[PDB]
Amino acid sequence: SRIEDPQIQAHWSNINDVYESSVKVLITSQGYEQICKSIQLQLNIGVEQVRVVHRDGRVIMLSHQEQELQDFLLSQMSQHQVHAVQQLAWQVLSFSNHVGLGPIESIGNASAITVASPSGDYAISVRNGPESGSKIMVQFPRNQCKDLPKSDVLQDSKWSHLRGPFKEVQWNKMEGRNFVYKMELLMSALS
Amino acid sequence: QPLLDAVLANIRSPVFNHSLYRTFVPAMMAIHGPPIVSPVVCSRKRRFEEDERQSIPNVLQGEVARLDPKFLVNLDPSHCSNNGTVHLICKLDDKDLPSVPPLELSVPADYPAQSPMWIDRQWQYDANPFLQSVHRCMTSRLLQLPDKHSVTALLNTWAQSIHQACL
Amino acid sequence: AAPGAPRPSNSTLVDELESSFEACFASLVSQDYVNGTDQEEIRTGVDQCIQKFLDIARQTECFFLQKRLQLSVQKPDQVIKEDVSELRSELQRKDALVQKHLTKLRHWQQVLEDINVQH
Amino acid sequence: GVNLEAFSQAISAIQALRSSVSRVFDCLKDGMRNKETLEGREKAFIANFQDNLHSVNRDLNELERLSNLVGKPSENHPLHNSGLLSLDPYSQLLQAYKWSNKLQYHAGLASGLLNQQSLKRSANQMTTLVLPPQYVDDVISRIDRMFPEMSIHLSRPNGTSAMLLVTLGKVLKVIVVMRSLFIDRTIVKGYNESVYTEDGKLDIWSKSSYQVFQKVTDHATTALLHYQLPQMPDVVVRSFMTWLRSYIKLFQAPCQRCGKFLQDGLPPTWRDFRTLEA
Amino acid sequence: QQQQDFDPVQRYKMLIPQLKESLQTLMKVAAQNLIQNTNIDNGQKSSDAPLQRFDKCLEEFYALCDQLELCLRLAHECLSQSCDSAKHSPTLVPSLPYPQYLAVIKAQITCAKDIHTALLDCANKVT
Amino acid sequence: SPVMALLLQQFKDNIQDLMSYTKTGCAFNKVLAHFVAMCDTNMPFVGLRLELSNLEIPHQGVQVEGDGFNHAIRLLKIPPCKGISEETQKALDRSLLDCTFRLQGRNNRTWVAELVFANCPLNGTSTREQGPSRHVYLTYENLLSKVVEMFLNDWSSIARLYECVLEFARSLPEIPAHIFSEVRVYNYRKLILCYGTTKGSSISIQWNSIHQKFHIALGTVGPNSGCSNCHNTILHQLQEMFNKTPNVVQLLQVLFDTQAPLNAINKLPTVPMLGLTQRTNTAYQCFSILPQSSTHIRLAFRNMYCIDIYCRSRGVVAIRDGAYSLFDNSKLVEGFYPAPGLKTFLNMFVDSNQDA
Amino acid sequence: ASGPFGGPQAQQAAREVNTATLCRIGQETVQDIVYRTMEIFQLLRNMQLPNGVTYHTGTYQDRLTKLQDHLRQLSILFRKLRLVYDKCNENCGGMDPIPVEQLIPYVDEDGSKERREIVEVNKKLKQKNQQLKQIMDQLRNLIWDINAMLAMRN
Repeated sequence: SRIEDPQIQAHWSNINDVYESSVKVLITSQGYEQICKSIQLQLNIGVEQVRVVHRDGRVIMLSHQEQELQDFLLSQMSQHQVHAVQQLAWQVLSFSNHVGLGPIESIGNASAITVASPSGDYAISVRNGPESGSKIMVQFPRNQCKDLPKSDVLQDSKWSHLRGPFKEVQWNKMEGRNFVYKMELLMSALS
Repeated sequence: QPLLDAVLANIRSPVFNHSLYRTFVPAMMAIHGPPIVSPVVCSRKRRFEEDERQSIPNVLQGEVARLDPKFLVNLDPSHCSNNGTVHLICKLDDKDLPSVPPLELSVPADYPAQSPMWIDRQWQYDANPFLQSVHRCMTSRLLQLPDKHSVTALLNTWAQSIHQACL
Repeated sequence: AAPGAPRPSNSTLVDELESSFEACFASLVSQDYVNGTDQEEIRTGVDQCIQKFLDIARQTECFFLQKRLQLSVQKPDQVIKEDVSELRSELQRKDALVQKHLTKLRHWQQVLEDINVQH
Repeated sequence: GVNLEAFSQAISAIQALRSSVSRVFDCLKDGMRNKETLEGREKAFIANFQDNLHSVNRDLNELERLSNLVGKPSENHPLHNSGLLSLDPYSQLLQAYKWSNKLQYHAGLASGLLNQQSLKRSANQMTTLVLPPQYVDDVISRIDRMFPEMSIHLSRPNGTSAMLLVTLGKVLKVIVVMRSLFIDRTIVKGYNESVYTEDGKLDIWSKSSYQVFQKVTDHATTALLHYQLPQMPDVVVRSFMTWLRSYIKLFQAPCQRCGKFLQDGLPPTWRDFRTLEA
Repeated sequence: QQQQDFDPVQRYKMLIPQLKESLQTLMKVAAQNLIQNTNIDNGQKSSDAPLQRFDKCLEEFYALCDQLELCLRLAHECLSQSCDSAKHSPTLVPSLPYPQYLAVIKAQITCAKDIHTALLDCANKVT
Repeated sequence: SPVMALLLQQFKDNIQDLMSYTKTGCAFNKVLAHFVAMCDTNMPFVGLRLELSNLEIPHQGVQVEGDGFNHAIRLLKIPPCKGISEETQKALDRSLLDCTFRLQGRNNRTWVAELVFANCPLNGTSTREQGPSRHVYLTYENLLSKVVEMFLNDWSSIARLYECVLEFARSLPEIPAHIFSEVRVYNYRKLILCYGTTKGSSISIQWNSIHQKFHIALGTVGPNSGCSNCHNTILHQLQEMFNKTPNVVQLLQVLFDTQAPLNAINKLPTVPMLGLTQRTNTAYQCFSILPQSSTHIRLAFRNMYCIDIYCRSRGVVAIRDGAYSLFDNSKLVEGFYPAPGLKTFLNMFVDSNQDA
Repeated sequence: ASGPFGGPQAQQAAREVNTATLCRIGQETVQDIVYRTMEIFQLLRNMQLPNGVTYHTGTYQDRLTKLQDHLRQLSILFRKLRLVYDKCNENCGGMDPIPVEQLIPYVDEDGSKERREIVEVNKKLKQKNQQLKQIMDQLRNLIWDINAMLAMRN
């Protein structure tokens, strides 16, 4: 499910009862340890399906080979990692909602995650999901090349403060070894 | 409780209020004798210059300039150049069919203004059935707007109607 | 000055760290008598010094990351060699751990080869 | 007791008792500059007068004060003064007595602001996070039992891993079977439903309850999986114990009525309230 | 030499009414002087009543406020000292001999001085 | 209270199926979540409208650039403050720049507001110096989604601080000499420290809605400063002084004047009792620092003979007896014994030799 | 020049090449410096009273000494902070300005307008991971070994 995408660590129990047992599994984003914001714990069931709790007791039942919720957890972990690295290096608010606006109809079994972070005089935005535009990244400055100066040239004191144009980032072919290197583009604020 | 001082102090309401000095400033000078109260450089300058000289109160332009690049706002011949300064011409540039720009003539910043008046309504709208339906949905949604706000509500509702045109 | 546009300053990003680190210990490190009465006063200063310290730290971080990005887009061979050496070290560590586990299992089986007492 | 610190506030109180009257006469130092709107300015005077009532409040402040006096007056502080002239060049120590306190107080802020960490990485800079000695478990057990009115026991009949049980005011005992250092894979029950003393033959698992404590067990599992700090396992188990302590009452029911469900509890924010709402 | 039993509580309590009555008296004499001068400027020869000059009374009010403030500060110093002594010193007041207590105090002072010297050397090496 | 208003299936019911075909690319569940998702972020915001439907400009439902993926709620023409508005309002409007609201926290119950301003006079350096105002953040978290109250409180706070800052625009003769030091850039609270040959005497300025007065707290920043070097011992009193007038220049001048004298007077031990009492089994300290005024301090010794030394001049100070009270020999202060020996000659012996 | 002046590095050589390694080591150094600051603060936090009830002068006398070592540690880190800082400014070879503003279009997809050793190492690491997982599988499956047999296990 994930090669360049965030990998998954495995840690099973050291004492398993006759029937029941449990397994600890965390996201463990590459090259970082301050992104441990999604460590879900599940316990196996003999007759019924496994119960699982990510953070808030979200137990759900399932079948033999239907666990695609894992991808949703990966998307949420990506969002949480964006939040954490924003807290590392100018820390935007906590408006990383798990849903919103229905951007691309969000196919992929309820996969929906989108966050954003303006550090200085810029503005970053990200969105992910199950193949419904997984790598979504947008970044745009204030003083741009093309714009509408017609109604604004009349007003004096040119405003290099607001941020009008979307100017998507197209997060492809960039030097991201594990997608957790968005901090590099974040680093492009002032030097 | 100790209000005996209150009314007798309030007695000295009329204009001849100078004796208070001889009552307090000596005793004050006993405890507080500060020559340094405001020795720093200080001078009163009421005004230097004040006028917009370019448009209405800034708030409208300041807010509309923050809109998306999908909208393209400009001005017609200035028939209300100074006081009104509001008759906007907008061009929707996105993944949708283009159309005629609206009027968008607003009132003072209190904003009880359904700004668009559709100066070119009749002939520009009798052209094709599709754009006629666009106009119908536009006015139907505008009627639904409770106390519409020319600043954002107008353009947003117009864009929503233009995006609804695809049935 | 505050309202002035020009920024008349220089020589930072190196000495700044040592300066900030040493300076805000002054509440502690000081060759002066300490009045034995104070509360809710020394707090704001150390909050400010941790604030500025993490600020300049973040500044240094961003500078280092920008330098790394520039050198990578300039000299990718260096980054390639770095990744190669890292992969070599990772493979070496994996092999060492495998050998350690193998020796442990060998010892474990060898000691209890004759776990059974008699028959 | 520690009510003496309240007197400190009283200090500030009497400080105002001075400033107040000054603020009075300063207000009388000049008359109406230009009212032009109303005559509340004079009332403004009385406004300052109103603050004088605060002084009376100071006298009221003594009602809550004066709890009780401690024996052995002077609190062993001037005993050094009883020494001969040879001992007097010793006040320095007393200074350090405050200084050390400031030290702690400084750390009290510093450690606090240490909460916002900046460790961009935590690996590739080196080990054996699992505690080797089977004695630190007993240390943690004793540290937990140092807490009052909350008894803890442990037998560990399974093997190298740790197994323990804890009881509280109710019969809602909790059985925690975890690894060498950090707590994981625990469970809770109530009223001998587990009976993990000699259940069947030993401290049985039985993975069950009558659909009441199951949510609490899941929440405790979540808390264990979330409080797993990279280091300091003692801090982790202490935080776990403090979290467990928060259910000793099960009485209040804020932000809802006490009829939403079977029960209500989810305090990771150091405060319990109506469950199924966060 | 005061010999007030060194107990600040009942002293401050019994002194509060002094502040109250002194404030009352100063307000009264201020109002008297006010009505006097307001009859002087525009009235007639009516205000014939020698009252207090309002200087001595107000200043002695400040002085008693001062004395109570210094007494309260002494009380706070005493309680704070008792608190920290209890918090960071055992109870031995005639079970350890006084020379042992003095030696312990000196050892703690030396350890604090060592800590201070270490922090100073750290600050020096930093700079 | 079950309402009986229209429902109309106000959403895309039931053309939402055609919304699925509006995508660019085993279960159709993908649609269902959307609904139970969108409400989770849609219904809160309109409620905020009902709260903002009472102050001004309830322009709701705006969407920032679409790609931001966040329901946007901006602010337009912030209402005036009940405080000083006669002339400060014009400056506030001239400085009013882009500003908006976003959700926060775990997206359930938390609000965040973002503000920026025009050219900030107090904006110095060492804070990523930029022409326009970088950022102003506000966070709130209620319990029954009243945030407008705390919002307007913070607005009035920053307004009063901006008034103070605008009044600060001047040129003091010799004080600015002590490079410039105003590096504590105004975010929403102005601090200053420019004393002791470096940063030092960090002041505090803010408005807490708890009451009307301000907050003032001396600082302890500066390597070559004392152990505390603060001004706490008088700070409280000094605060009411600034309550008299917002002239920060007055605070600066008075602090620069009183620094050296209080620095000297704090050197002596005051807190410790200096062993047992000199006379009897009673308890007595050795010194008692006394902040009874703004600049006049009457240090005591063994609860008696408290001389009164203070500073009011530009470079000089004055000492006087504390038992006369503008009364040579009429009466006393009803306290400590007066006139201990002779202090005037002891002072004049080392008061001013070169002065004539 | 910039060399191994006592830096806790794993395998890095710190030579005239691999400025990437230099920048990464400097970043790691400043991160560890901040971490050491936090750590020494945490240590000095619980600086209990030297005059212990039971312990007279035994425990703390050692601990404080250890703290000194910690101090020494952070000390040399500052030295390292300089050693890298020169090197960062020393290797000014190739496109000195390097506008990141212009670079942002370059890292974008479009605007509507040597690797042999790398691949070899990649294939080697992939085969290593394959054989590693193959070795894993056995002990992974046989890991429980008591789970089904807890009915009689003790």
